[PDB]
Amino acid sequence: EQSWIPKIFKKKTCTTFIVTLCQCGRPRTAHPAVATVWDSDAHTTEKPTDAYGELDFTGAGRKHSNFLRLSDRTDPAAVYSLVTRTWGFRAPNLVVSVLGGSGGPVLQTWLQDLLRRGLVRAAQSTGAWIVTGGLHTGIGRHVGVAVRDHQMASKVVAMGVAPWGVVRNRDTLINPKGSFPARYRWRGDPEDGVQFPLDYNYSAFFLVDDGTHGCLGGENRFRLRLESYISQQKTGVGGTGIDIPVLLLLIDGDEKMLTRIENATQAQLPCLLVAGSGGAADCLAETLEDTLAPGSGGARQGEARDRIRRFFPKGDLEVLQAQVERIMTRKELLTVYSSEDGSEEFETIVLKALVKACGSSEASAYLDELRLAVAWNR
Amino acid sequence: SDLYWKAQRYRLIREFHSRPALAPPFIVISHLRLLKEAERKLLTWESVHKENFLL
Amino acid sequence: VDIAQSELFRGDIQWRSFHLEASLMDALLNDRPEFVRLLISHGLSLGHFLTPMRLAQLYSAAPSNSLIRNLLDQA
Ligand SMILES: [Ca+2]
Repeated sequence: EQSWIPKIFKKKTCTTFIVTLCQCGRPRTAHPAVATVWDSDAHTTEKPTDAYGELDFTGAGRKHSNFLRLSDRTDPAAVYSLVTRTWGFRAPNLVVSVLGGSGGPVLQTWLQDLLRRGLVRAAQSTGAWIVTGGLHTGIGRHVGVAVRDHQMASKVVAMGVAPWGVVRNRDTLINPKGSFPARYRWRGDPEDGVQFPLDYNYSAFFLVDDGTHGCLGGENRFRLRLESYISQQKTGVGGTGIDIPVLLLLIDGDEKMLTRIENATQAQLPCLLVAGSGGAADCLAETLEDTLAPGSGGARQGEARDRIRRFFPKGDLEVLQAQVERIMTRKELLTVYSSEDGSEEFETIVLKALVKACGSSEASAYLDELRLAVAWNR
Repeated sequence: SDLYWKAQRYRLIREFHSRPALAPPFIVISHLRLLKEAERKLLTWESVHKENFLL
Repeated sequence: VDIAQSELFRGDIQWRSFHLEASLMDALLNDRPEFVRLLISHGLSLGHFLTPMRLAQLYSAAPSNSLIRNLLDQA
């Protein structure tokens, strides 16, 4: 029943060689016979996708996890149609894209409580979507345990997008005829820092293929494209429905995320940053706290924050300061969530963020935020 | 006294729970015959309610 | 505790788990409830903190000839 999936979707291979070791991570010995500066699209070959199917995690699980490997150069419209129609996923009333690195195997207890209590309950109440990294590491793991804790204490549709190549046990997912029965060795004993296992709490998986053996940041283009398309979509029933709000939640991060938020703000997507998250995220929160601070005595405060709120590398570089300046150029879209000594309540914050992002006198544009206000009890 | 009776009600039920099914005149034959994931899920459900109560 | 939280834990000072292990013991031994709650709340890993030697030290702090102290003496 997935005949069109290999056709309407593609997969990327390394193809050419651009150095013993090339930039794609697949060495000279294991390389196509067709073998300067590597190009993700110019030095790749498109082939029909051969990793779609329904994963069934060994042991405890729902025996259903739709995982698909798709090339980076794909329209999000086809992906959304597949999710909504073929996979039977209901049109979301809200899409939350949790973003951040969250360096360290563990996070703050208050931060975890806010994630589990605030985000999951809000998503569960309105039947929202939570799009994170589809890997059992960093923020992706933290949201995974939050969903699992809430689920067993009672569902919530939380999917994950991950680059193709950084996924362990990728050999068992390959079946061109379909992988509807699929066993994953997520509890594999060997451990490595380039391949991470997939969490068992995600309902769907999108494996972004860019012709590399595995790296980071190759899914950012598809992640932003998918978010923007959903934000410009109706909640089913054709045009008779209303728009689907899309919100971005930011915890910690690095230079790569700083481009992500700037791109997302450029894409006209509401953003939400939490105070006390850590480096590269409190910098925006502190800069918001200054707000329209005078240039005299505040121009150098940016570089001061660049060195104290972020790592010394690239801190002296003003490229990140330029990214900061670009971000505040549209500071209306984004907002800060005050911790308030562990408020664990941010449905008001989301409603305030979404209502201020629209800025349209028409009542039609505010229908979606009204429903979320109705869905929650504020 | 009402609290005491309610507390001692469990003792009465436990005593009759393990008693042989037959009457004392016929109880001799009964005497002659006489001679995981779910747990973790339950605890999490309890713990969630505890934090809700505390909050 | 309000003075300590307002001044020491305003966020300006970067703390560490080992920097608070000694203070956590002192609060536990000296019966400081709000402090141990505060110290643990500031991202302190209790599981790696507690050691059998530390636990033995905690039980050694029984107040003088207390009832509990008698039971350890008998034990
Ligand atoms: Ca809207």
